[PDB]
Amino acid sequence: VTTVVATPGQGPDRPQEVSYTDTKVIGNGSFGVVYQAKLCDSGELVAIKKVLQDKRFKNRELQIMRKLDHCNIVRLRYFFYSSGDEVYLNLVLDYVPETVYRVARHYSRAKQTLPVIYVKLYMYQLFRSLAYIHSFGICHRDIKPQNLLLDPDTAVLKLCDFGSAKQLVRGEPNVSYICSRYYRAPELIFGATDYTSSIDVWSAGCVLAELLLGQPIFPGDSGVDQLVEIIKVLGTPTREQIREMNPNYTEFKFPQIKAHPWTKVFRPRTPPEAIALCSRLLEYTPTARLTPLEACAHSFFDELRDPNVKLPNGRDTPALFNFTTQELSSNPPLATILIPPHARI
Amino acid sequence: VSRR
Ligand SMILES: Cc1c[nH]c(-c2cnc(NCCNc3ccc(C#N)cn3)nc2-c2ccc(Cl)cc2Cl)n1
Repeated sequence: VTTVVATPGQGPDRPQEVSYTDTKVIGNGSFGVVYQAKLCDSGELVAIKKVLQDKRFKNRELQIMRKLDHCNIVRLRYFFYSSGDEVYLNLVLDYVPETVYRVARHYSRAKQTLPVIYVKLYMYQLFRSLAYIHSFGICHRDIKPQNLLLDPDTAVLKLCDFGSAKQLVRGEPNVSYICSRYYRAPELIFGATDYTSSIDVWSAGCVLAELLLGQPIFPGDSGVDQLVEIIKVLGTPTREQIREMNPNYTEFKFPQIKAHPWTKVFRPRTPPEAIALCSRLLEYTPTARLTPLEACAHSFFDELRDPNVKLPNGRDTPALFNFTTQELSSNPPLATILIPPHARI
Repeated sequence: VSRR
């Protein structure tokens, strides 16, 4: 049961003994393997992610987790190399009981859709997590509901799995084949190598539509079929839209397909402010897509800024307004909307 | 991802 190691942690340079037990496997995947454990000193639950190797690719997940401190991002407590094939790296992370994907599935299996209030809360904290990494120029590049940790009582969301994460710098190129296929932005389908962090915003728009539809909006069988799925809703891209996604890409004609009206994409009950926000996220043109802070300020979230807002269980909402100056870097003037009067000072 |  009990296991002991020495690791530095986030804050200092102070390797120290930490002991954990009751270890259980959570899952296997592209991220490696994640275990649950109890830290012996505090009794707190933790998640432990194990991954590697140099392979020919430039991983970055450490050096990104050490830089981040956000209530909507899972925190890195500790890390420690170990045996287990080759050496092994372990990241010790905050444990969170659920994922948005699992909770969205629980509603779908009951032929229920996730309540809008949870759609607003979950989507708002994701964009807030996105605004924070994007202020550092960092792009998550794998925004999918499986990577959205969630505490069901508090409705707190925590972005996780930064194993695809990269700090984008103009003029450096980046692989096009990145991001789970269903959430992959069209620029990536077109082979663009100069893409911005706007791809995460496209992915967040896929998550939003999925939370409204109860199933993924663009389930492609291939990268090429992913573009067909998008076209069936967005309709055929038109130059310059193709040009804005990939300036060097050229000949695409493709039968012209009329866009499906956005009101017909979603069930009739869907509130227009959710449909309208989605239209401003699922744009072909990356520059047309909203910034995360611009999404937070969207009217779809106005209910979260009301003074008389409570979770359906009656608990207070998680903190939504404790913005840092860094978090507001993209547009500090937006704070007047983002911070409602009752939350000021 | 990117190689190298
Ligand atoms: C096969 C498979 C794929 N995904 C899962 C899965 C299922 N259930 C849960 N529940 C959340 C448990 N709490 C957690 C989980 C992770 C972290 C962190 N970092 C913190 N807290 N989490 C995952 C999960 C989600 C993200 C990753 Cl990177 C890995 C896993 Cl195993 N199983």
